[PDB]
Amino acid sequence: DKLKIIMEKGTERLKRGFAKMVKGGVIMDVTNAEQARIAEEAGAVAVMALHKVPADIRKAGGVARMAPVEKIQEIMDAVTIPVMAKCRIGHEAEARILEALGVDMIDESEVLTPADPFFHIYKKKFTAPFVCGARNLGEAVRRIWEGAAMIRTKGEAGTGNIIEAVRHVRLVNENIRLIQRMTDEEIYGVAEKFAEPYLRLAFSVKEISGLPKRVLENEPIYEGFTYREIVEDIYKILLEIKKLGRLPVVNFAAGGVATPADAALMMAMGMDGVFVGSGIFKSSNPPKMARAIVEAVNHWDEPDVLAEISREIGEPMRGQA
Amino acid sequence: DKLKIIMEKGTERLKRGFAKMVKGGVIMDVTNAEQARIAEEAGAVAVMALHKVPADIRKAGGVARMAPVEKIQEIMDAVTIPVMAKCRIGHEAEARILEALGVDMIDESEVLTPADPFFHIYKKKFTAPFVCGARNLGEAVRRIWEGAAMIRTKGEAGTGNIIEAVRHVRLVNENIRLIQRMTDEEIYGVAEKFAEPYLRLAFSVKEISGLPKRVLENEPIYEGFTYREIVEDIYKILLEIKKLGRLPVVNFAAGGVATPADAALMMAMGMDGVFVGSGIFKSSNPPKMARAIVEAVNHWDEPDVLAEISREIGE
Amino acid sequence: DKLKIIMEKGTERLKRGFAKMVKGGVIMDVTNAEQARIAEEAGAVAVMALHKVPADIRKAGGVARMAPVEKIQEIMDAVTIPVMAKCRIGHEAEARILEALGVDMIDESEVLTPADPFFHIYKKKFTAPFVCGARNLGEAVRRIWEGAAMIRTKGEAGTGNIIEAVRHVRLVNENIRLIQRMTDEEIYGVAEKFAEPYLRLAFSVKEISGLPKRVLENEPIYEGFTYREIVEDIYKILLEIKKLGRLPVVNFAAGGVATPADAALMMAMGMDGVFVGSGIFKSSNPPKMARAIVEAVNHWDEPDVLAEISREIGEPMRGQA
Amino acid sequence: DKLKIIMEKGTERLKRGFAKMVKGGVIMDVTNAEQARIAEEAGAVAVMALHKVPADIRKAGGVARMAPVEKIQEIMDAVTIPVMAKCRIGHEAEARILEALGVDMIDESEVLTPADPFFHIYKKKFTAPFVCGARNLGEAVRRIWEGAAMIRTKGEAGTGNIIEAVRHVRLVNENIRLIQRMTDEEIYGVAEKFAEPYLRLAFSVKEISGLPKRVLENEPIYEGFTYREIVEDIYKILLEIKKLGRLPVVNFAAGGVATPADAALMMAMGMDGVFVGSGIFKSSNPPKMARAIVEAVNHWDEPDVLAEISREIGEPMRGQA
Amino acid sequence: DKLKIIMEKGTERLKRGFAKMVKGGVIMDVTNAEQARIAEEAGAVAVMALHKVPADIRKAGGVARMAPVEKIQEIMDAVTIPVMAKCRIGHEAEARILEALGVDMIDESEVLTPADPFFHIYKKKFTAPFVCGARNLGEAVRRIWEGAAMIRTKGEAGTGNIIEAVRHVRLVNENIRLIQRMTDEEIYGVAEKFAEPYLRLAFSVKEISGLPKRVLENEPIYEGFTYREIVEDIYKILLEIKKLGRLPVVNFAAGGVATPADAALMMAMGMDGVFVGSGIFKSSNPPKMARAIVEAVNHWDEPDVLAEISREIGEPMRGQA
Amino acid sequence: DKLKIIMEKGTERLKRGFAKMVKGGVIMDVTNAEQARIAEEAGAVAVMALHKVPADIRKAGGVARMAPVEKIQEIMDAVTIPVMAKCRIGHEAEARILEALGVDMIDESEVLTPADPFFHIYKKKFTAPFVCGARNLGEAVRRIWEGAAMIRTKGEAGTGNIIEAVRHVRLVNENIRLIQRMTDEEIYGVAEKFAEPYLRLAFSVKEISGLPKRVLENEPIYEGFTYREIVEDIYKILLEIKKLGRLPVVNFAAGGVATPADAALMMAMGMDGVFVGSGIFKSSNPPKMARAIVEAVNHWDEPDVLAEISREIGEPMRGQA
Repeated sequence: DKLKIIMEKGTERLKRGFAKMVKGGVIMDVTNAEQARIAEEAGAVAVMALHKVPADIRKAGGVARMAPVEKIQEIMDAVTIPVMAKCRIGHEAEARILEALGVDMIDESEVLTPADPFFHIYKKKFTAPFVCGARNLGEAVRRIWEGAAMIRTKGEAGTGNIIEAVRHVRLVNENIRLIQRMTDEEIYGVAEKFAEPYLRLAFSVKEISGLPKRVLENEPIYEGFTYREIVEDIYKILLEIKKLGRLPVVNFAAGGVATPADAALMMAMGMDGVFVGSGIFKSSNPPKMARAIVEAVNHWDEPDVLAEISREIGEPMRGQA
Repeated sequence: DKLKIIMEKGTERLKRGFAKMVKGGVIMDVTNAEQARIAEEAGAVAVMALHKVPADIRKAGGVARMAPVEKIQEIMDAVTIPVMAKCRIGHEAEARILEALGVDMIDESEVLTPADPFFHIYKKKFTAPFVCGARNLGEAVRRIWEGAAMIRTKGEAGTGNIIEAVRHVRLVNENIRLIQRMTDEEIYGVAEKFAEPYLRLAFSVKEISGLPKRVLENEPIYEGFTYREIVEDIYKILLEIKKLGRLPVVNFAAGGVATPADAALMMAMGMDGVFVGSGIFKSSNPPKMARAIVEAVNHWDEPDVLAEISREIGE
Repeated sequence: DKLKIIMEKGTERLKRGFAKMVKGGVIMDVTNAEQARIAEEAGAVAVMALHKVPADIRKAGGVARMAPVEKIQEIMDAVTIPVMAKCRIGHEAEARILEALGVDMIDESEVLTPADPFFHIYKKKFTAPFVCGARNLGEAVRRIWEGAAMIRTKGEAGTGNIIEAVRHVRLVNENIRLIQRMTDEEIYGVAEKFAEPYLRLAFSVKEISGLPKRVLENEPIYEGFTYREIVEDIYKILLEIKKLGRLPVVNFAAGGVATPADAALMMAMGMDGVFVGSGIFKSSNPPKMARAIVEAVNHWDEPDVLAEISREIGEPMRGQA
Repeated sequence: DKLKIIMEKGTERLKRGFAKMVKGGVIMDVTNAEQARIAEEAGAVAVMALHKVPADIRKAGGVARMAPVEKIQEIMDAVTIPVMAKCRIGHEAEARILEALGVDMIDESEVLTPADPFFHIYKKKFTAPFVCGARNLGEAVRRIWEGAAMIRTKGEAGTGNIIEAVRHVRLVNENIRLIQRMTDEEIYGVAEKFAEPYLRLAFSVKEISGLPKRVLENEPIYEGFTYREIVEDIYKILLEIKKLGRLPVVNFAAGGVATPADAALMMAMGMDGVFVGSGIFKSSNPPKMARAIVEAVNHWDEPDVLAEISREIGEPMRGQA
Repeated sequence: DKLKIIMEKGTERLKRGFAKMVKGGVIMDVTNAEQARIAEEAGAVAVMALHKVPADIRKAGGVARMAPVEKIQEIMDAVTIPVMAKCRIGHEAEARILEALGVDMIDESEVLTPADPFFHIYKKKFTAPFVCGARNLGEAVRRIWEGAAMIRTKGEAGTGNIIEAVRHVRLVNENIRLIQRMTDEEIYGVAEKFAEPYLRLAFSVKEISGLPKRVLENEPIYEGFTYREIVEDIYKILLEIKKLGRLPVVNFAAGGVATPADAALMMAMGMDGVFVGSGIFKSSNPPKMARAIVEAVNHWDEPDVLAEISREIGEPMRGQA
Repeated sequence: DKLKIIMEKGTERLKRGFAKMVKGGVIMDVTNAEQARIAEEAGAVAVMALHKVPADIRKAGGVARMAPVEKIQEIMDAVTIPVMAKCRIGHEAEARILEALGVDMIDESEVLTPADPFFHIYKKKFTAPFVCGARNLGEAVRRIWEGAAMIRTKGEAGTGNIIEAVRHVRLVNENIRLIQRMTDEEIYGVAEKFAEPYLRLAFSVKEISGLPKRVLENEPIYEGFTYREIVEDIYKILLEIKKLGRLPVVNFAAGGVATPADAALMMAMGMDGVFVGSGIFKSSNPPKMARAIVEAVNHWDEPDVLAEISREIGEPMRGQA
């Protein structure tokens, strides 16, 4: 047909466009409307609604799910900047609920307890735009194909340690520079590999059925798509990245960003922005810490200014090695 | 002979028919007459009777058996809706007891402590209908062949984690779509695969006897059936499945269904209904939360409603 | 020889004969006279005398021996029904002390700390009848050849988990059906297999002496017999088993029976009778719980009766899963 | 020298002559003058002097040595029956001290902490006779060759469990019947196997020196004896055991004897007598346990007496593993 | 153009120059202003600034970051000797701040939680001089190609154990002695080796991309250079070393220096000076222990003085095993 | 050329002669003056100055270094017999302080925390005499070549277990006998082996450099010596050992001497004397136990006397097994 192409396109651009306006900023994690207020007052271009911090209980033996709906409502009310909420990997009901509730963006989040061990949410079917984590280029591209409108690093949550975030950024960038040194048929090789994870359910079922674990040409693997059809779509996304030299979506740093210096570092690595959660609340005057983070991002190239922002800002959390 | 077939078909259908009546509802685990009352008031379509929670017994590393008879009877005497009860895998006698006690459906359950390491109950012999667990299409078909009237997922009991139920639904569902893309010959092979588990006893014995672990053509392996005979029957079941594009019996989610959200998710994956556990009765307001689950199962296709259902304060 | 073949044929018919005298009922484990009294009031066709619970000594990290003669006395001087006692495996002196002490039958039991790493008591040289455990046909045939008058399943002692009992019955029963389907050439092979455990001591010695671990034609191995001579006898015990489709001796179920449903189950699997142990101690109501077991064995094919019998009882031993 | 062989042989006969004096009775471990008298009054043939019970030293992380001289002396001055004492394996100075103190026999004991990783004491040099433990014929023979006047099972010290003693008796006996079905040529091979452990120090030093671990035909390996020379002596001892059908020296069970039935059992296995240690003074009523065991050894082939002997003797030791 | 080229190849020579100032002296880790003084008065040629000890932070599993700008400031305000601060490996931003804050030298220290898992800071782009730790020659040459002005041993911090410093020193020196023995072609191959670590990211990314891990002649690996480009630069540095028989920059000992004797030992091994951190900390009489270590370095080839130097010094600082 | 090596043979022999002085004696580890005084009173021919009895700093997970100079001076002034002191292995600085301090002997000791991971102190350059431990002939001969004046067995420190001392005495002894049975050429091959450990640092550096681990005939490996030069010197000491029938230096026993009999054992093995430390002071009654060890070394061959000496001597340290 001639539509559904200029329609699906227009719908994709719309979503990606939303994410654009949070560029150059800091998205802060808040647990109560009190916090949501400090955050807006500090310069957060957005907030991330939480009840308990997913990083401990579950990670003191629990299951971390969607935040309670009323607790989210309360946060959307208290502030005028956009508000986000997390859902569990693959949990379509949670996501829809978060979307009927009218959140601005949904985080399909590895920090919550995953709910489908095979498949992420097919985000292209939603109206709310999604942000998703990636540890490397393959992850970023899979999430994007699925419909992700924004990408952040997975990093290392709850630890306040920047290392993992840096690894992910580098893994993604080096994989882009590699794609650019590549021929079109080489790039299609990468697309095949990047599409292997979608096979996981088909292969398990083959083994349960006593058949050999190999790809079959016409067999739907995910949401009606054949393996080849996924490769092809990923390929196109890979050429688009070859041309742009970065992800075709807004791309943030997340996980372990604990100080103005940490924040400046990701910007220096070419990130569009920064998520921070634990880092801030804690310390003896966090409103200043929150503000520091905000300022480090605006002035990430000016050392003399970062040194000023840093002067007396509180006490950054005890992390985890 | 030919009247035998007609019988097997009619009894099957009578049993499967009972399960259809709970289709589309929430079955709740209860530990007393008070709780079974809360459930019936909330809209549960049936309740599962227990005394102590098996998940609890086995975290403390106990043996988990069928609940005490007098206790099952207290729950039956509290409610008008169907009452279910659990027995240990292979525990023929626990199951004959529950049937004679007059429970509506028996759950041959893997959270109780298995009683048979080789074989499940031959459900076909019972007049009471059974529900069994399945982790994959292979288990489900084995249970159906043994005479299960109803299948649920095994999931992960007592965690609140939905992940393991989702895995099993995805494992069964994909396996069915696979079946539908197959020739009748190729399916016979899957059948050959799904009957393999019935050989564990014969093979153990052959090892104990210094013999090699091989199938024999006329060696009766289970309840009089030889391996080839079970493969034949299973094959027929696989063929019925190909036509239907789903299991031929009511099929429910169970194991970790802890939120209206979770309940909706399973219904969106084609499950006929949801089992929920004692979890509901810990927490501020057990009725209401029970009503939230029941309503989630009634409105799983409309997020606006689920969102209001979720929004309950608790006070 | 002439009068020789008749001697033990008639000697064994005579011992096995005693067993036939309890087939069809329950045998309870009693640690005193007040419990042996309670037990007879429930119908127990016999009792097993205990000082302490082997299971409990074992869980304690200790050595479990035959009971104090005085404790055995206080039991045989409390009831009219037959009395049995456990001896450690291989402990010929413990068994003599029990035979001399009068007791009706000795249980050579693996719940007690084993006293011989290689051989069991050659029971044929005794006057008292013996019951031995078996976990599969090979074990039962071996015990019977040694002269056991009665065979029981080993099950899993002290757990209250009937599953091990079930396993041992199915292993024995299926092994018998396999036998019924074999040619004599073939059963001889099973015989060869079944006699191998007797070679353990000879093989350990060959190893200590710098020699190859192999069988020789005239090496007496146990109580006089060669490997070959054991093969032939066991082989004959096999053929006998083929003709009956069961064991040539009474065959009970022990280990794990914690409820009347459990007892019912074992009868329905073709067990001559049932052993139960101290599950009745902490019952919490022992006189009651003990009657239930007895009725259940009596009306095992009657689900409506089993339902009533199960009506009420204490909390019947938590078990170990 | 012909004459030197006759000192060897004649001195040796005299030593064995002392061991024959304790044949048929019970030797008790004692820790003080009070237990010494209890042991003697109960009917011991000898006592064995130790400080702490070792292995109690070894339950603790401890080093177990020869008992203090004042203690051994307190015991010799408390009884008329022979007093024995332990030294650490290879501890030649300890054994000389014991000899100088007046003990009638020295037990080079595995239950103390060994003081030599390669060699035992060359006991022929001594005037006091030694007793040594053995786990198998290989060991018994080696200890005999080195000059043991007496051999006991090693069993399993301070557990109360008889199984390890029963293991070692059966290993030694079965190995003896093995010799007897063998040719002098075959037996020679077993002697070579039985002398390999004297090579332990030589091979280690080879490896440290960079040379292959091989035997050299005139290399002196222990007390001036060469490997070959030792194989010869061991080989003659084996021929001797072939003819005798037992060890050429007095042979006692030891390790885990905890009850009169244990004692009866060992005698029924053709042992000469019994050491008993923990079994008596770790029980609740030591004086009574002690006489019962003594009477058990004397009437081991009379079950009716063993039964009366076993009536009311107190609670045995726990014990272990 | 040619002026920037010029003044740039000369700022390297310049930074190395700076390090010469601290030669023959002691550098001390300080945590507050008080301590800074004690250490200038004691004779430190320089102090190292922390708020807390990284060791303590990591023995307790937290995240060791840059010190607070306050604490660094106060310290800089308390002394006239050159002041140093540590930053996390790879933390471009933490360094730029320190430089932009006035610090005389930056330590890219492995005792702070690393920030980049692939690459160290490109120190040549910096104005401030950097010190870096080395375990062996390849590591030293790598930190030198990246622009380090001075090198120290990594040793082992927070342990008071000098043996790791000594190993690193020996590994370096022996490697240099080995360079001095090679033809230029062999030194090239070493250089090929010394550059491999730069391929970590490229290799990780190729694996994620599904491609064989191989080197590609024209692909930039680090800060624009290809592998081949790095190999050549590292080869030139080995060549300058083959001629100096030494490292082309100042070279100190660090980690595990705890007593005058240790300080002296490091000077005896050819080092330019010592870092000390924990040593002085918590020492009975801080000033005394401080001067003692300094005097030790000044008079390290004069044992008679060392002796009187240690005479009644308040210490000895316990450290892990 | 060889007008230069005679000053050497001169100072070396002068050194060895000093150890000749403490022969036939007991050296006792002491930790203060009172203890030192006891040691001299009991008849020690020397004390070893210690600040923390063997393995205590080990047992507290610490770093064990040279003792405080002020505590060594205390001891030197409290006795008249030679005072020895310990230094860390390879810690030249610690040694030069000890020499400069006037101590009579330096024990480069494996019970202190080693300071060099590759090399021991090159003792020839010292004027003060050194004692070194050894586990086997190889280790002895290395320590000797490096200039040890006396050797001690290492055994195991602070365990009270004599067994490790015996292992070492016997490994050296047997190795010496094997030498004496060897053709001069064979001996050369042993000297090649004993030289290998000096390749350790070289091979390390090669592996880091990408080079194959090989020996190159001209490379200075340790203190200017090539590998082959080392092999040559050790060959020479071997041949001396072939003539002497023992070590060219005084050779003591150490590690695990806890009782008078232990001490007598080591003398009966050929040892010259005994280091004791823990044995005496980790003992209920030191001074009496002190006199007993001494008396025991003076009468190691008189059993009647060892017995009296052993009377009422107190309880020895418990030990570790």
